[PDB]
Amino acid sequence: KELTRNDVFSSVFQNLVSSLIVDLPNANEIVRATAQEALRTLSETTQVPIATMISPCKHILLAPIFGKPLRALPFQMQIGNIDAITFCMGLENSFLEYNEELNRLVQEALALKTSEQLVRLRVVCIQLLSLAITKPEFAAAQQRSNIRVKILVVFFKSLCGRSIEIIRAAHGGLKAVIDPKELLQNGLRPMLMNLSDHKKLTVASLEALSGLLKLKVGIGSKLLDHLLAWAQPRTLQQLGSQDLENNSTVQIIVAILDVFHLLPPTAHKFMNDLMNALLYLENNLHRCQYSPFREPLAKFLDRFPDESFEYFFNEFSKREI
Repeated sequence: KELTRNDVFSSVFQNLVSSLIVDLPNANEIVRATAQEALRTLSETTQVPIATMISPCKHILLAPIFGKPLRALPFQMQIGNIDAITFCMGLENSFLEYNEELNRLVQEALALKTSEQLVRLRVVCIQLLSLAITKPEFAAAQQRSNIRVKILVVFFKSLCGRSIEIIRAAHGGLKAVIDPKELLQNGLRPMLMNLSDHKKLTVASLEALSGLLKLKVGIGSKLLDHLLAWAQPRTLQQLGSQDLENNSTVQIIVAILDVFHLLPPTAHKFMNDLMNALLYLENNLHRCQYSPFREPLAKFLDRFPDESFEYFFNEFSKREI
């Protein structure tokens, strides 16, 4: 608590800071998190910035952080190194331009239970790229290298992927970088082609569609057509006794209803038809009190409350609605 000055911060305190820094890129996640938290609390208890404390002895981390390419290093050490990149860059100022080599390295690594480790590496890569392009200090440096368009197209390609977690990571990165129309249309063209397919849309596809629409009203009608195609023939009659919590078709159609939460802000064309379809699903499913389909409609009604309110008010006479 009583440490006062940088010269006092030197010698043994500098040794402690060096120990924390060398322990930062360690493979073990718990060790890395503990080191980060300890560094933050040690900096705050001495009333000096973290970057000021770590700048004098940054070379001990510098020696293995960039000299050894990630490809040669083992996978866990790669995760530790990239997390160290993210944490060190997350401070005020350091590594003005020399991390762009690792930027190309991570781009080429991303372009192509070990599967869980690969997923973790990919999501950390998404986070690293989003943070790197977010801060204007490195954007000003990278403007002439035209890397930002590469970052955007790689983010779009990842958002075209199948794993839901990397979809969420890419959506978060895109949200961060919002605060390119031709590139956006080019990237959404495969999404439009995928949405054109009927009865061939997975839950990850619907989640990606929702993420893209979070950024064209006929898409809603097409989703209604897919809903109807999934809905009539045999599903409701079979699911009368079968549980609805863990049937794949049920999750798919729940996603179909859910992606109607973030439709364009204008008044929805077939809201009447949407709720008639909901009544269809509820009645021929032979369920009266509760149905899982209600909560996808809850937020949809909340976002557009007025017209729904009157449309149910004029239907007050009948009990079912």
